Amino acid sequence: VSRDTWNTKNMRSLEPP
Amino acid sequence: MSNIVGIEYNRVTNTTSTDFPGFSKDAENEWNVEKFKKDFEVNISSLDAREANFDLINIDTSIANAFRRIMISEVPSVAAEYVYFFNNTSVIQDEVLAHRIGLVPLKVDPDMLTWVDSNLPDDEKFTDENTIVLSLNVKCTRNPDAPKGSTDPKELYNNAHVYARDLKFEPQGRQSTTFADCPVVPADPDILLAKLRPGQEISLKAHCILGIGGDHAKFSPVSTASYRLLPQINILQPIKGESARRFQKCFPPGVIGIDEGSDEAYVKDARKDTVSREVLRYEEFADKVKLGRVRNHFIFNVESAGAMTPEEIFFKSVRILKNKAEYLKNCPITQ
Amino acid sequence: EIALFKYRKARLEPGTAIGAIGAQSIGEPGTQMTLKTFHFAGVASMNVT
Amino acid sequence: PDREKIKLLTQATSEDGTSASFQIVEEDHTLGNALRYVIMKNPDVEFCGYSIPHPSENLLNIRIQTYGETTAVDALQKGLKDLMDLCDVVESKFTEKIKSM
Amino acid sequence: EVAVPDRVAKVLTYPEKVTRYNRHKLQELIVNGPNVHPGANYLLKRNE
Amino acid sequence: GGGWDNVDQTKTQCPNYDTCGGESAYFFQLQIRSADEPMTTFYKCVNCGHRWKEN
Amino acid sequence: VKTAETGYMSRRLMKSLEDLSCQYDNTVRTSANGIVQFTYGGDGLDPLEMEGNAQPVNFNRSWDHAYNITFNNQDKGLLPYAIMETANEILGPLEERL
Amino acid sequence: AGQNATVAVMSYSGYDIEDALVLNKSSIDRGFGRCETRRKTTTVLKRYANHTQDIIGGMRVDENGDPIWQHQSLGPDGLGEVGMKVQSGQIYINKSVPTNSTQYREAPVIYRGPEPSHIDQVMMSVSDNDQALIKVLLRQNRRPELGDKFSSRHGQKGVCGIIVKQEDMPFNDQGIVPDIIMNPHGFPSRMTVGKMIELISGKAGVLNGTLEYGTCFGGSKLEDMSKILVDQGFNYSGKDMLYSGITGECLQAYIFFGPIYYQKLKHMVLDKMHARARGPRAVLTRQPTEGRSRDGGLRLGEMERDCVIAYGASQLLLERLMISSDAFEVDVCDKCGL
Amino acid sequence: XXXXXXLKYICAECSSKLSLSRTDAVRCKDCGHRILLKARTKRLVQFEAR
Amino acid sequence: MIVPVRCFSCGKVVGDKWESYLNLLQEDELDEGTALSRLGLKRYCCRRMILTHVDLIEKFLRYNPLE
Amino acid sequence: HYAKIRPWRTFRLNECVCTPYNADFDGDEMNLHVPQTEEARAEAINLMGVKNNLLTPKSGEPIIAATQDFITGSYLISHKDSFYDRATLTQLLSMMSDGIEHFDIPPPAIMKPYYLWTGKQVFSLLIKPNHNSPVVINLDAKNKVFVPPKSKSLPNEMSQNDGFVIIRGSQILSGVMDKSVLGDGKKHSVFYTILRDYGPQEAANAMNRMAKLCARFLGNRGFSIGINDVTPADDLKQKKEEL
Ligand SMILES: [Mg+2]
Ligand SMILES: [Mg+2]
Ligand SMILES: [Zn+2]
Ligand SMILES: [Zn+2]
Ligand SMILES: [Zn+2]
Ligand SMILES: [Zn+2]
Repeated sequence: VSRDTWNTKNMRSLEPP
Repeated sequence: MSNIVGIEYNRVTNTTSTDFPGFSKDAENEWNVEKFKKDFEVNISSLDAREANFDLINIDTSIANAFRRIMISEVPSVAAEYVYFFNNTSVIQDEVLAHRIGLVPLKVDPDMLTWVDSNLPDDEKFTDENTIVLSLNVKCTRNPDAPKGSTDPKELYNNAHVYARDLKFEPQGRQSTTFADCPVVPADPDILLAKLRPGQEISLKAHCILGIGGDHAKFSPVSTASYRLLPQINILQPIKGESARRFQKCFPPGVIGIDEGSDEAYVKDARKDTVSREVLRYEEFADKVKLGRVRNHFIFNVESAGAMTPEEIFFKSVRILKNKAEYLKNCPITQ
Repeated sequence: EIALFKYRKARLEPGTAIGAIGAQSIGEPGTQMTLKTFHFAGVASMNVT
Repeated sequence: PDREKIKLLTQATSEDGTSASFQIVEEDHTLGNALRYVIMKNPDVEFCGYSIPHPSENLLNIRIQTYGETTAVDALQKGLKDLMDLCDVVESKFTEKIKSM
Repeated sequence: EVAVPDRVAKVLTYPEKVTRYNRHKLQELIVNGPNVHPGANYLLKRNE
Repeated sequence: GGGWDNVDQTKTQCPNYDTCGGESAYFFQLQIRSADEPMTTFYKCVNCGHRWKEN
Repeated sequence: VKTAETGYMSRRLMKSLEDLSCQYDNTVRTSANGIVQFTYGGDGLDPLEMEGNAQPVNFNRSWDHAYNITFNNQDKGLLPYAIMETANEILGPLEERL
Repeated sequence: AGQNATVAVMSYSGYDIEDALVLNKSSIDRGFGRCETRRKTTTVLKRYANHTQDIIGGMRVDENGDPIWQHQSLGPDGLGEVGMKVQSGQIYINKSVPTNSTQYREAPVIYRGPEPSHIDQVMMSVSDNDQALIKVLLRQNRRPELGDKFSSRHGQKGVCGIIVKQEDMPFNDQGIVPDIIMNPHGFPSRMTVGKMIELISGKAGVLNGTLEYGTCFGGSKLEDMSKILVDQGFNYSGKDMLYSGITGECLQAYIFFGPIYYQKLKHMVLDKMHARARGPRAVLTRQPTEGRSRDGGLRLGEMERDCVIAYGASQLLLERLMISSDAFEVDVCDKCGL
Repeated sequence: XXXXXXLKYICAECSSKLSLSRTDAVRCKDCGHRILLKARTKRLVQFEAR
Repeated sequence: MIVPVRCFSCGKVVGDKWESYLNLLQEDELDEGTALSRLGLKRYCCRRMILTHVDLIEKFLRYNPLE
Repeated sequence: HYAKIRPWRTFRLNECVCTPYNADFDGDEMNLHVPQTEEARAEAINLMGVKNNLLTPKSGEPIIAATQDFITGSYLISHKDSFYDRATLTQLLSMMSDGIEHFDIPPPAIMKPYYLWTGKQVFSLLIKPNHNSPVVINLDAKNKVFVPPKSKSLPNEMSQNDGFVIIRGSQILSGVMDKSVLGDGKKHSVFYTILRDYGPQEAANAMNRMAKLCARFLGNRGFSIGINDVTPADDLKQKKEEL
């Protein structure tokens, strides 16, 4: 916990289909 | 009033914002950052692999509810969408079994998959960037042992219980490399998918794709994302003696304490308080206690279904709200 | 002006199926009334239907 | 260039702006309420409110009426940008708290 | 108003005669056909 | 005569309150509606003798 | 019992009163052109259009509506007789028409 | 026969007026109110006095080897394959009847369903009179949809007026979201106090881990259930402070919130939706047929005719009672009216 | 890369695997049971996981 | 029939708790309420999911036709 | 009716028009006929149209009007304890319309310490949303629960409860929005007066406005019934026992 994953992982799933 | 939601015996009062210019002659509380920036606070009470408890202090109800709604129904997650039954001779129907598999949450990281394009023919729609393939091959046989007659069906039959852990990840194409360090498993391996008897067999594979909780619940990534306004208990006049013990028994065990010496009751932890307003039915604390809720203090409790960490779920919800605002701002307005 | 306009508008229009309208206006109430005569408890009057 | 996302409703629009209805597709109470709150925090806005005309349609009509200072379109743009800035503030605070713990 | 299911609207029809005022609309409905709702199930030619 | 004192009044204002100031009504309740529907109540104003069913 | 008796009185009275319609000379006649009422209700008024208590006009509501619609604090109120002069100027053409 | 729905008794969305119920989408997604119907079709291959009998041979293919669409799920034996889906128009029993009951005329059993079914059982047997007997079981999963009927053990029935997303539902401090919302207006006139007591007793029972009793003239006392509710942090009367799911703010009234046993009734709108434009007619009267199975029309009876007359709509009378029911172009002699 | 897709009878009581030859009987061969059920189809059946 | 995977109201996974609940009731017997609380079923919706489940699949499996 | 094509399998209708049909959404099935000729279609929509038949022909009283939840929501909005800030008021008006109607916001009833509008102002805006609307309504009505004023000589709007409705120029000056002023059978009804003074279209516009407003308002406000609503008080136990 207490570790950022949004910074290091590019959010592909958040793109509009 | 004045930012405090009123908890009365028969009604709730002061439930709206009242923090805009035009509420009063003092046209204050007009929007600006560097006021919201200095006012707003985040207090993370606890963080786990699946549950997060954090406070959003000095934020509006509409924004907090937007985050909650996006977490529930707009953060994408991976769930089985199509189940292909090669063989199912169990007592559970194929549609029921497919629904159960879809409800099984998969410990596969989103943003490692691409949204399926619906405008493609079924033979070119599913790619290795779009889909996870899960196989399931279970057959029941009589156990070649001699235990006590008619015992439980665990040492009596082989593979009598089908669990979510029996769903096998089948990498396709480049998934053999990208998923090598993180093989796809169900977040809850011990989900009882099916029970079946000797001679019965389930053989299937399931295609798991990104999806939205608003579309189907199986895609929702939170077993519950919710908040609650921070309770506020105001002891207007001192309560002492046996009356203090009676007053203390009207709240959850650790909510308000009894001072030693001064002997007066005092509010020890209002965060532990569920607002049952049990004090408001006794007529001896009617003028001695005021129950409230801080309207702009939100105690968020985010519990993940298993696919992503709750902090990531919340951050994605904030990102989604920002991105829809940004996309709408960039869109040209059509006549 | 308002009163005269309302009185003029209140006149029955030619072509109206006034007989059918009256039949339904008298019979539709006849569906919500009991066949049996139900009286207030304590009237003790002659049992006129 | 999305020409179908947001539409000015010309029938529900005043002369020289200051009053307009915008139809936004594929949006619901989530964006509607937050946008309405942010817009209502604009001193020039005298009327903000949204409605989902029917549950069977992924659609949202948001109404803005201002005074003479700005137009409804400008009020909507300012509200959207302020919503983004709010989301940035929340993201920064949450990220710093997550890192610290 | 009454809300009508699209399924029963695809079978319940109105016999709209083609005039100079609605020919384009009825052409679009014929192109749509009987399987998408803003469409048509039957055509009766003038001379048939 | 009449034994209306031996009937169950109630606290209701009849529709003809613009003619008489009646706040009472002898009543009886019958379920002339279906089992899925609730019960129907009948009234009779004591100030004018005007009857009406409030359903 | 009510369900069983629904559609009986209405049907019977319908068979009786099917063909009674208002004529263009304000008479209610059978389909055989025989007069049942020389005027409907002895009034000629549609029960659907009666704002009052079986009367066409609600005088009090109409008066209040006229007062509010024509209200003007910068207007001169008539004398009691001038009100009646206006009333008898409007009514009396119609009264002596009959 | 039922399920313990989480119920919030409150006015909501305006789609719950008049017994109508508000059902939670994503409770339906998770299997709430999910049912299925199984239907059997029975055909006998009867022998005849000419030593002939019906047969179930068939399953003709196209040149590419694949069966024709009518025979997509039919199997080599001519009887539909277990597990295969049958859409409307497909054959699952390909019965051929002799033409001199040598030559066989097709009399196959064709699936006529608005929604597809799945063949889940095909039974081949004989009766006591030495005659072939084929029974096919068709199953069909059913999602609770708009218009499906529910009831709650207290005569409070109603159809689903609206299906709403979970995030649109009101929620409590723990995030509990009702599966069903029922109108408070159904209570005051029906006086089903037993339903409120059931809600409180069920809430106390779920929080206490014990199934409660609502036995006639007895059951679990209301005060003990209130004691359980208070001891677990809930209001004694089962009214919780909820937040609006669409605004997020506290609801100004406390909402009756708890579990109620809800039964899904056999009246689903999928079996009631009927619509006829034109089709089968009874030859005797040349009027549309009488049943939803035969695609019959709706009867405009004497009462509806009287209503239309009372409206004064002569042309509508003509259109409904002649033009759209039975319009015959007869030849009449002017001399003798024959 | 992409990704593509993915006459036995049963005795009602003894659960034996029957294969009915052309016009033989409708009876089980091991026991005399007269009720036979078709085995599940061997081909693929696809379902929505909803 | 068989325990639902998820709570109808919450969406919390309860299909992995049926067997542990049964073993909590049988081995080292607990009350039903404390057995539910020991499994993390805190909310009353998730509680009723397990408390009211009728395991009909075991009865159905007694009529297994593929013995 | 005018057809509106929708995705589900039911005949949906506005609950305001359930009373003439006597329908109660509990498995009720209704028959829909499509007239096939132009003359029959015009006759249907001009003689049997819902807007042309808001009054029963047996008495002339309105029969298409507010049903239960619409009445309760109207009463709760117009309740004398209802005060709304500008944001809540504008959201209420947007829900009342479809977010496509211009509203002239009147001065608030309370100007110090806060700009607060009453629910009666909300319903005044329901009747007459802006100056371009011609619906100017004047009305005196008694609510079904009307306790008289404290004194015999005192006028009717001085009732101890909000039992007398005064509307002057489409402005609700007193009295709650009730069944007797928004429901059936009353010729002092708001919708009856709008009909008789300005047309079926105006009356239907007001009714649709109210229906949308209530459908969106009751759920967000919260209205519930519980066992505590039917639990007698402790003193009633002793009083009833001895009586
Ligand atoms: Mg009923
Ligand atoms: Mg009914
Ligand atoms: Zn009276
Ligand atoms: Zn002749
Ligand atoms: Zn056998
Ligand atoms: Zn739950």
